[PDB]
Amino acid sequence: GNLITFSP
Amino acid sequence: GGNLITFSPLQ
Amino acid sequence: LPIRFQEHLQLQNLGINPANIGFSTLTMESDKFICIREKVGEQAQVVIIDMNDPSNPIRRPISADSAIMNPASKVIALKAGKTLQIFNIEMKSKMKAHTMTDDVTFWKWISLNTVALVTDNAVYHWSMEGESQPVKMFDRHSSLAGCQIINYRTDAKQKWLLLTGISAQQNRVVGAMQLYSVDRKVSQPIEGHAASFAQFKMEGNAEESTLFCFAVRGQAGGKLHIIEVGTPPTGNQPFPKKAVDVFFPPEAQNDFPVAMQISEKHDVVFLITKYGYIHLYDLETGTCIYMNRISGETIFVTAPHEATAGIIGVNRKGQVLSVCVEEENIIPYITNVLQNPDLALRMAVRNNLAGAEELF
Ligand SMILES: [Cl-]
Ligand code: NA
Repeated sequence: GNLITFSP
Repeated sequence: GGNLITFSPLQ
Repeated sequence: LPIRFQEHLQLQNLGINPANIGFSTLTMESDKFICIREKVGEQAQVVIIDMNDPSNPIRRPISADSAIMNPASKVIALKAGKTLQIFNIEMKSKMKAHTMTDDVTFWKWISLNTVALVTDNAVYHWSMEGESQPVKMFDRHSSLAGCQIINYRTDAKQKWLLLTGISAQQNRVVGAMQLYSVDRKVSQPIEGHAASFAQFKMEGNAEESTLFCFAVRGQAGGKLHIIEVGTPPTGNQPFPKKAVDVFFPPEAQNDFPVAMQISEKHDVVFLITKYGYIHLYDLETGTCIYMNRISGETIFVTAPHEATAGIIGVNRKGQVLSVCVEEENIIPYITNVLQNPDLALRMAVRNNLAGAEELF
């Protein structure tokens, strides 16, 4: 999604 | 009614 | 200890059948009440435990598949498939009723006036205000299809909505979350087990940041994320995103996070795992403060512990237990046990506690 980025 | 709970009478 | 641990109640002492002490039959929407559904024949009852008067529970006959007390008032929400009813227990009166088009698979109070409804396809908010009916908030993401729904929660402003489900895959429990932005009208699927929102004011910011905190175990380790959601208020520094390990000992191979609550007073994350470990994390830095097994049995339901700004929960054995920061001990523990004077000083200034000054 476009909402948050984080370490998979 | 068709109530999902019943209560004791008030007296 | 940096925590105070308190057993409040053993529900079996009140004559509660331990078979009904589990996720589907016992609810604790706030620290004020516990409701337990018990069914022997076709004669279902609800046991209503007033946590300020635990020796005198109310037992009433029911025909509901689910019972959740309002967080603030002795007002019970009962459902049977599509049928929702709300009763004021003290007035013995039905105050609201609504029939949904679809089976409500999960529901929870998200405030003192709003119930969240989850169907197979959508999430609704149902306000108790006047002739308000359920309003659809979003469509469910295909990534949660076939999940058991275990949680729904929001930020303070109800602008950020989070639906959580789990499923069994390869003998592990995989968490699936849907984060929905109300303003952007967009969803993001996330592999996550337990989560909470929090309001956090950073040093030098005029306004609070809205934080999203989630914990997950993947195939090869656990992680905790603390992320600012939405555009930071004008003139606010953004919250630098935090990502930290969630430790599972080698002996806890099937363990995973099952509960999170965040202290508004102490800015600490409480994480509880299935095997019954509690973890304390600093909301600001994500630093792991404390870890310990507090329960041999799964704590399957939790709520804010209002009086201590802590976490209160029920385990499958019927133990009602609470954890909060021990304000007398936390700064000495971080200094002397963690050897982290930096974290000690930062946390001492945040809550105006003594003992963070480096003596030499
Ligand atoms: Cl009412
Ligand atoms: Na869970």
